[PDB]
Amino acid sequence: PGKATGKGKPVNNKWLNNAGKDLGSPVPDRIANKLRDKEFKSFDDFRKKFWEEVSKDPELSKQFSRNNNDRMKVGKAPKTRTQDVSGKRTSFELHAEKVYDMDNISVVTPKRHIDIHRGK
Amino acid sequence: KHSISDYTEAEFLQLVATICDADATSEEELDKLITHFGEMTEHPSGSDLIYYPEEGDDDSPSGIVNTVKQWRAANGKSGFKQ
Ligand SMILES: [Zn+2]
Repeated sequence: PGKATGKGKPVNNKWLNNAGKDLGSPVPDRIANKLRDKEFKSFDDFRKKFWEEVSKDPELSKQFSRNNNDRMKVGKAPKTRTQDVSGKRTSFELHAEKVYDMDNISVVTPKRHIDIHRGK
Repeated sequence: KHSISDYTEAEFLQLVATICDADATSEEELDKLITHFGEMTEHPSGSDLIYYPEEGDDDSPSGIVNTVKQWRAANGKSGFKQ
């Protein structure tokens, strides 16, 4: 029964441009605001609700295409570009740096999620 | 489902609109679909045509179909059945 805590961070209008490097892109503060009034059932329930809220924020929703907002409305992560694709991993990933502290969660591309857990 | 030319436009459309509906398909499905659609289209863009459509490019199902069909033609590859 899962709860989320954390502040997140203020973000720009190219939220996921950094998702390729380091630990990625942060949970945005306004999203965090909403997620902390919720209850979850798994990190999976957390993930789906995370995408949901993204779809609804004026200032984030604007950065995704229609077909992407369409996924995120039912809790699926946005598809990456094809060039950031790896294997059968085609959408953006949450990475946990360790009940859900959103100040240690972030958003990465697949190939960066890869490198992160193989120590590069 | 062997080439774009095994397909009627109407047939391809239904396929595209399906890809484009997110509660239509489990994620492993969509995956198969999306991979088919790049094979069918031989478009260099692939599924950026679906999710990173360029500025002012009609991204409805028909809008995609259309684009495929206009590119495919100025390249002159094969088109749809009938
Ligand atoms: Zn991870």
